[PDB]
Amino acid sequence: AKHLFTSESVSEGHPDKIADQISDAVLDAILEQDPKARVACETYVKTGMVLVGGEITTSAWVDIEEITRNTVREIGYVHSDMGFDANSCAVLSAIGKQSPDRADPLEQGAGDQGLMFGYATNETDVLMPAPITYAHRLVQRQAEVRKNGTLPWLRPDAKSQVTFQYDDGKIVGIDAVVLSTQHSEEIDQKSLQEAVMEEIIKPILPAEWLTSATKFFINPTGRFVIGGPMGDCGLTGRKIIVDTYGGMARHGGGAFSGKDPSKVDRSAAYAARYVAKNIVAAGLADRCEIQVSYAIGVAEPTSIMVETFGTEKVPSEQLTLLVREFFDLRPYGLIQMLDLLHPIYKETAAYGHFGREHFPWEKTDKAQLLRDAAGLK
Amino acid sequence: AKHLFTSESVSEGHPDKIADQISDAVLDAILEQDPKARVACETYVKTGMVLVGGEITTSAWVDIEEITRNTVREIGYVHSDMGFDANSCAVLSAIGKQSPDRADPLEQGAGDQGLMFGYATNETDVLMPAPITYAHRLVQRQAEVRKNGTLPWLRPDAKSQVTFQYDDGKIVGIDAVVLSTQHSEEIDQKSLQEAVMEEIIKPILPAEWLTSATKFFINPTGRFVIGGPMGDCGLTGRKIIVDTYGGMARHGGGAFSGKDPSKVDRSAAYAARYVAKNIVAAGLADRCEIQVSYAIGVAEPTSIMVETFGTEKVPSEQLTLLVREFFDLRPYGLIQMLDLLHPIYKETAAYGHFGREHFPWEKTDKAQLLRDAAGLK
Ligand SMILES: Nc1ncnc2c1ncn2[C@@H]1O[C@H](COP(=O)(O)OP(=O)(O)O)[C@@H](O)[C@H]1O
Ligand SMILES: Nc1ncnc2c1ncn2[C@@H]1O[C@H](COP(=O)(O)OP(=O)(O)O)[C@@H](O)[C@H]1O
Ligand SMILES: [K+]
Ligand SMILES: [K+]
Ligand SMILES: [K+]
Ligand SMILES: [Mg+2]
Ligand SMILES: [Mg+2]
Ligand SMILES: [Mg+2]
Ligand SMILES: [Mg+2]
Repeated sequence: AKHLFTSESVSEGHPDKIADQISDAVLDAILEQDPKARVACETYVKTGMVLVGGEITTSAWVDIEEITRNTVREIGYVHSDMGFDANSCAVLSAIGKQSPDRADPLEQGAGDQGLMFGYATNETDVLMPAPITYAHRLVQRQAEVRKNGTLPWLRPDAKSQVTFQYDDGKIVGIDAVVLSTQHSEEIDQKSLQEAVMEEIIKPILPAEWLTSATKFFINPTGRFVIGGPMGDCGLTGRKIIVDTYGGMARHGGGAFSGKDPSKVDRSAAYAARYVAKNIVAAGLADRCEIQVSYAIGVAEPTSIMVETFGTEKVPSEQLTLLVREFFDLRPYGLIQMLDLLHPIYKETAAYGHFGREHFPWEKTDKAQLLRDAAGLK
Repeated sequence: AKHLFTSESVSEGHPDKIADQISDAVLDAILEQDPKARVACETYVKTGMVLVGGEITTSAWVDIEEITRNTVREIGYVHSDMGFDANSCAVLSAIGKQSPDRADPLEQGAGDQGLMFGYATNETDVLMPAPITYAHRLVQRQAEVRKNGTLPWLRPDAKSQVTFQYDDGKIVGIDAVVLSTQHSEEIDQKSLQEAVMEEIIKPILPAEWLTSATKFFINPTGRFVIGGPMGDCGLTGRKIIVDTYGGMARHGGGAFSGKDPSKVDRSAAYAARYVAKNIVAAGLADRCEIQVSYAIGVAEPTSIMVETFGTEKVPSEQLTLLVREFFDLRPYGLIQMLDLLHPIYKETAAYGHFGREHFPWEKTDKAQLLRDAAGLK
């Protein structure tokens, strides 16, 4: 049935994502010195200031003010005219530090309750949904041409959104595409939209998908000149959907950034992506969404649910059998299954946690073994 | 097919929700003096402090420090031993104020891009999903018996989670229920769990749903004595799922609290709940989820999608016909359709935005007219 679906993405330097990137940059910094560190680092940004606020239990010593300024500088906010300068903004920390003091470590219970969901679909190369994939790819391309000299009047803040017409389950094409970019006072609006259309949109959206009818809204109100934290406000854990799957699949509440791996909110979600992506790569289903939940102090998950939406190649009884076998979903088990105690997290914080094959949760190593046990074919 | 699903909720006084309630309390206060005010008030709480941070364009004058302290006092954090005192904590504001300066007001375009989803299901009295409904009802009952003298050793912070076994689409019963409550040093753990079980859980969970097998985890690690902001950290827009539908249905990124009605993130989502709830009350479907999206500076929605999951009583072509007719979904139209410019928002910020019939988006006034035009029956 023809039906349209939308997903947005934002760039590095959109204020919410700045806050994510700072949080995960502090996480990485601590993890580099102490991979067993427990962190929950929440960050807030507003026109003058970055507040980095936290509970951290670690041996490590790390410089919050330095880490912050460097993250704001790579994003590019380095002069008042943009909205925000990494070298003169205020950095404020309010992190509580604690230093450290079951027979099988794997049987350690979950710290905090909750629900996590994970998804895969055979509709892109990366086994991710088409909308959120291209949506991210628009903003990423913007950052690229910004940062490579090509289109250097572009400034950091940018939002993208793409709407896709599907008829059933086939992506038929792109109905509308919207893109808004901060830019210097230097460039005119009409020349801006020539360049966005040539350099950003045309190299990313598949041409077969683009029609005579495709409604493109480039800088629709726009003269987007100041942006980033200037006059807006970013907090970690607000681009929760963008981070995930653009609203194709579901979500339990939870944020990833600034949480070390002991946090099921993060690591359970990462593991869920991995179990689903492996299922689809083995051809056990076309589209798979999984809910796993935990209760505080219990180590086995309180629930698993697989929704293969009528797209199975083996009945869900057998499917849920293999899920709960090939994958250790005890909190410390999934930390092991995916080898998470490593500074790999700042890269996660812009452009989507999933869909980028070089992440431990994006590997399809278990594809065949799943294929086998699920009645080989 | 038997399959389990989970949803969590938290109380007023869980730190994220404190921050929500403060944001919406400032919204209400401004709206009482100036209903056309534009606000985006983001709040952060950590052990000593509340940072209320914002952009506000209004004539009104309102006292942030007073509003804050009063909200923290009704929640109950009024002494250091709890974790946090409303009368001695630090309140810090960083709100930018601006005072004010198409032929049809209704045709005014959307301010910001985005996607919103809304849901209804005939599975509860309130046309909301069973899990998130009971989950909320657990925490609400906790707050009630806390606040009515009955169980007065209870302190503010509490989390609940209920997992439901469904066989297909029938809620069969409650597999597990978990509940964790802050409490005074005064009460013992075992007597605590007698009382939680008698007074909170037993009057809320339907007994027919409770089995010999129902795994109840009351205070599982627990001696939860300090809580609220003490040693944790709350930010508005983190209980995004709880707010909604406990992960039964989808979400675009977006937070509600501290956003005045011009924000589609909020009002479009509210309107979507209303269009779906009306569809289901008219018996046009059993379960209905709707995605509506907007692009900045356009007034008609860029997409509408209805997923009636094989539960229609009329084909989705006709359904999407009636949706886009009976409901004005232009930003100013939905503000009108639901009469939103009123201080009604602090009540929204704990216990769920939906499912509570006395909200303008919970009315089923359009039920019959939808029934009619969708081929009367
Ligand atoms: N001292 C600490 N060190 C590291 N992480 C912590 C510490 N205190 C809090 N956290 C954890 O980090 C997580 C981030 O908070 P959050 O997910 O917001 O809780 P909730 O999901 O209930 O809102 C918490 O679940 C909490 O267990
Ligand atoms: N001065 C202002 N007055 C009121 N609301 C504002 C003002 N500045 C920002 N806001 C609005 O409040 C909304 C809340 O921010 P947010 O939803 O986080 O943007 P995004 O969805 O891109 O993250 C913004 O979409 C923005 O349009
Ligand atoms: K969020
Ligand atoms: K965090
Ligand atoms: K807000
Ligand atoms: Mg935001
Ligand atoms: Mg969480
Ligand atoms: Mg939180
Ligand atoms: Mg938004």
